[PDB]
Amino acid sequence: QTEGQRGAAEAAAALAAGEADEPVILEAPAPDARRVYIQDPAHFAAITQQFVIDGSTGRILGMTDGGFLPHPVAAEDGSFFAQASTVFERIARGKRTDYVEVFDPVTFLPIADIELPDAPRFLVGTYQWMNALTPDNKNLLFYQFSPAPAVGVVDLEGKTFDRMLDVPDCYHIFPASPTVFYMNCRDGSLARVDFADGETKVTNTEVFHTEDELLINHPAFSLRSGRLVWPTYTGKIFQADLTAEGATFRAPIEALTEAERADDWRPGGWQQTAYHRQSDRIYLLVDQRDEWKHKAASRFVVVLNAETGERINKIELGHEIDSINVSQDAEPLLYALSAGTQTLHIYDAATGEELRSVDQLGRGPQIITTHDMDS
Amino acid sequence: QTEGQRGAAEAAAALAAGEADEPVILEAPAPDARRVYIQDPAHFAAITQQFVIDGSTGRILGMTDGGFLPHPVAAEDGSFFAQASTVFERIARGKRTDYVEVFDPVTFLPIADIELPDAPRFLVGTYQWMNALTPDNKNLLFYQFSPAPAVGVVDLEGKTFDRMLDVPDCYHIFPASPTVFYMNCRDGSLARVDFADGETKVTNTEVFHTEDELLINHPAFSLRSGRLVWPTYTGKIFQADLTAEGATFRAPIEALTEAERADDWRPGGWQQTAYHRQSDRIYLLVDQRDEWKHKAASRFVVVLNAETGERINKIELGHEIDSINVSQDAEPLLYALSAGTQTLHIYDAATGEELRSVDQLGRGPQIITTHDMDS
Amino acid sequence: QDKITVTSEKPVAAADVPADAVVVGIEKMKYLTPEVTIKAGETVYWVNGEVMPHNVAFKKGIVGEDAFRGEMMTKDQAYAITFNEAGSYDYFCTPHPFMRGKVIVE
Amino acid sequence: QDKITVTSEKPVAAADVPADAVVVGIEKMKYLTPEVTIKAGETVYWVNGEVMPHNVAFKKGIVGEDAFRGEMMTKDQAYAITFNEAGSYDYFCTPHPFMRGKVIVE
Amino acid sequence: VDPRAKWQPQDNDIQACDYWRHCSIDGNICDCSGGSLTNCPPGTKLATASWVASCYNPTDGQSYLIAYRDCCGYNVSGRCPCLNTEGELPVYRPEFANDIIWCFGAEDDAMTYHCTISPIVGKAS
Amino acid sequence: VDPRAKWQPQDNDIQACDYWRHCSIDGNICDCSGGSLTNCPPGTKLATASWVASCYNPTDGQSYLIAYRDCCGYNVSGRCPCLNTEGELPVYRPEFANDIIWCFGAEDDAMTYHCTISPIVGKAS
Ligand SMILES: [Cu+2]
Ligand SMILES: [Cu+2]
Repeated sequence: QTEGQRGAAEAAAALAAGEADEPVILEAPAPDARRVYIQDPAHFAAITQQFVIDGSTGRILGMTDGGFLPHPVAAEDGSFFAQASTVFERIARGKRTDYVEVFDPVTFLPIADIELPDAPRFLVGTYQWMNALTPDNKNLLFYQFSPAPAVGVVDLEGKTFDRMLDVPDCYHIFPASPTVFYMNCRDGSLARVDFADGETKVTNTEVFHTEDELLINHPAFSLRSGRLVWPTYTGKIFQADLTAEGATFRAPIEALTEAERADDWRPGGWQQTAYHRQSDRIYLLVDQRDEWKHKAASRFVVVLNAETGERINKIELGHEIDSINVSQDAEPLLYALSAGTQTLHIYDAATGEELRSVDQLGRGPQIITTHDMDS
Repeated sequence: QTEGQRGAAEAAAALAAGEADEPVILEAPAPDARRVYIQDPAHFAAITQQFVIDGSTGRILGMTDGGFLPHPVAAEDGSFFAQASTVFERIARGKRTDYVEVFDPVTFLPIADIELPDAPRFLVGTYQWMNALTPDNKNLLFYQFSPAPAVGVVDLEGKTFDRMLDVPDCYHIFPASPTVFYMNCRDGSLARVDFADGETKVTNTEVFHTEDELLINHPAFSLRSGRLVWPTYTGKIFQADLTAEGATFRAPIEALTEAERADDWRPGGWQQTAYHRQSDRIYLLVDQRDEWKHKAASRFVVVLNAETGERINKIELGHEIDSINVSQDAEPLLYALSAGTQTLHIYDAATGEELRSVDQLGRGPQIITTHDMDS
Repeated sequence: QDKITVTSEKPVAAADVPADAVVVGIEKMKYLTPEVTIKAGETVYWVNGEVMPHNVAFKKGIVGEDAFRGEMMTKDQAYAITFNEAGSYDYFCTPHPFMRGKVIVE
Repeated sequence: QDKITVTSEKPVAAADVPADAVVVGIEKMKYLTPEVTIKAGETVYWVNGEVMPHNVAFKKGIVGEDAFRGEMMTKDQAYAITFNEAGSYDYFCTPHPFMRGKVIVE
Repeated sequence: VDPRAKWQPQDNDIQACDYWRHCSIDGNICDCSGGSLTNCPPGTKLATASWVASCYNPTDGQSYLIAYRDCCGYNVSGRCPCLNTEGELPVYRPEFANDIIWCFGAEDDAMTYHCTISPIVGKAS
Repeated sequence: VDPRAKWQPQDNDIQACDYWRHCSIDGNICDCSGGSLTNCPPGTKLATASWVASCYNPTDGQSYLIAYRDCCGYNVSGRCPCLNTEGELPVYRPEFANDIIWCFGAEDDAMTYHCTISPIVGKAS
């Protein structure tokens, strides 16, 4: 039975009985490990939308309006979800305003609207971890690109803008503790920034890759466990377990086989990396492509052991997909989103089969977000 | 030769010679009787776009950004074009702002941004004459629906909001002079409003139609000549020549033949009425449809004498079209726009053959506007 | 904030209207009794005789600084307002601006 | 508004640079001479040795209340700024924020 | 298939433009974006007023008036877009005109179109 | 046809995503909305900075660096959308990264993406 069918039967009955129609404003079910968010940059449109979906059934719970290239985030425990957005006085022109909003998780009502001084948001195609919430959910950290590298601290508890932290030529943010997060730098290393007690102290780990080794823009990461998974255009994967004390790299795992890498296999798409925390498994979007077609869609997902580097499965999507992620529950779902058809595809992580799809999601849906609350 | 082809050859040559590339901001050619504007309500999107096109060639000259269901207008002599728009504090929610903008006709720069007190714009699907500029181009008149019928006067010369005129239960605005315009009322008549000298005096012509005779939302009209052409769901057409002194109705012309009306022919679409001033000809969009499918698209246009009511031609579009209008130059062009494919089709008014199309115009382009400056 | 006092937010049943009260019927897209006049402290009941949803509404500044909007009524439902002050209160239908009437209170 | 005075808006040819002037080259994505110090009233010339477009820029409040952005330079082009006031002026590349240098004026 | 052919109502899929209560809906069906056939999606605001239309129900042969109240405060949903005009009247007869943005009465003054609900106001007949 | 197949440049249609100067364009081609291959459309603002890319020209066998400067101040054109990534680098290497909104230096601080122009900065070689 379909959604619109179940709805019809439901209403036909209410009608058979007395049961009048008393129009009201809904509330979304409680947040669970199966809820997923689909932000939609819409190919650089001045305004955009994000859809909140129940993954177990593919039913839309509600939506959220955002401005220009906004960044979504979701407190792993489900206490809420937010976004950093940008609006203008006259649609796309005039006085700019960057701000952060925090939404009640069931009413979707904006419980906080915090303006960011001097429009400091890095206006850029959206990559999962370019912004992040401290693990204690008391702050939101975003990046500024011009005039100089900087990280803005947004106090979610006191609903206000803290300050800007000056950082090195590094990008992305990966929290590890209430006052420590790491960034990937131009110099080949990671930066460790401690912003505790009103001040910032920066450190640099050792270089863990060469100028020939291109880390993609879409690294996976788990705020809960600290695991960072970062590929290169070839599928080579540097991991690291961020702690606070510092980053402990692991032995690089080639996600693809020399036989595959031998036959043009390469990772491609948008959000191509997924790390299932509770299981320590990794999912990477890949297909056979030219070396300079790294943003095209892919039709396959490779799953492998994050500790051994041994392949567990190679799922065949059946569609041109651009982004993926998985639910953190014990029987994870595999999210496969296509900006080309604005359709989300949902598969059983274990079997790799498609269970259901949800279409008509904006103009070019690209970012998937979930809550890691299961365990 | 194509547009992008001509461009390529052009650049290939500049390259052969020295000729470096000195990126600059363009200016649109001067306004002419062949320029056309394609507003795009985009099916109730919070922001929208309008495309400015040279009809003789189908080349886009530039664009304009507008907010929520804005209304476009264009001074017949081409001294400029404007719009009445609506924005919000947070994309689609919060403090509302209704305003009017006037754009230099060649630089497309906003030379005036006049706020309308108390968000008085009638938020509604856009119909050609629901707003209008006085013939002397010194004011812009728009309609307020709730809390009560009213017409707002926007002073374009002094760049400011004049006042609201209280009017009867009437809709649409059709200027006939600097201080007089007419509206179609609920009671079956037209209202004549004179707003000269700081005050408003309302009058009502005689009823010119019955409650069974449904005047469509898309009447044609010529500010220059005063001719108003209004059909009914059946194609019956009541005209009237507005003067200032008052409206002088003409003998109704059936746009369709009893044989056609006998075979379900009925007018259908959005902006289905076109009146070519200099020629006194009328164009009406029509097809065979159910009586309650008056908003679906049509595949034909009928042309007829505005004085005799005698058919001159019946053009076959070749496409599902929703809106039409013509250029007022002596050898008019027939504009046929399809919101379904966001494509504008251009035909020779005299032969009815398609000359060129222009696609990718927003999400649901619906309104066509031109300058009546030719003669 | 209120020169008026609304008894109930939700419309009442035509039947519960005290058969001795001031009644403004509504039908054919009109308030059947355009102008009605009462006394300060009395109560006017509006009764909709058709399915077409209708209500009573005031612009801002009429019944107080803030604009007021009664709830909607469908067939055989009523809505009541008690006017606590002498004055001339103009009103209209929310979705139907072409529907107006008044309440002169003395 | 200006503790500096820009001679020309458009970049000049490397050749026209007075062969006796203070010169900050640019290559491999860097200002080859990071920190340079002159005297109030002198003029610093920047010369780009590669194709990669580069320029000199200052945030607001550095070279005055309003932020300043020189024009871009491609291979073998130069741009000059005269510093009319003693001070320490930090600068960067517009599209390339990771490129910084300074001009200490005495 | 034929946009110009007569309405053929069903009562088996509320998310199909031809469901029977949508006989005069303009916009998007709230059920496809978090609301329901008769309720608004979280974060949006419920209009109290609107254009109506007598719509025939094939299941019971009856006819009821539907109050097409809008859910406002958001950008149009973009999901399940539909447009039907059974007995739809022109704008000087608003009660049956559906190009109008029926957001009147929604909380916090929301006037932006998001989607439309199809509740019954009662029997038309 | 094959989104995963190698770039095949042409120099016969500047409005086709495979025109040769677009080898690393992200967004929309300004020629399709009022501008030109090297100029911005009326009402929009010309960035002065941007991501570049060495692009091969089949007509002369040469290679030139293109400065993909954006035209800002308008909502995205929505016409002639394209995306190419020849030599495109990740974000910690901006000079070649094209997901960035290269509006820096445009008049009146316009930072919203409208379309991209493909002017030559000179010979890459
Ligand atoms: Cu009413
Ligand atoms: Cu630089």
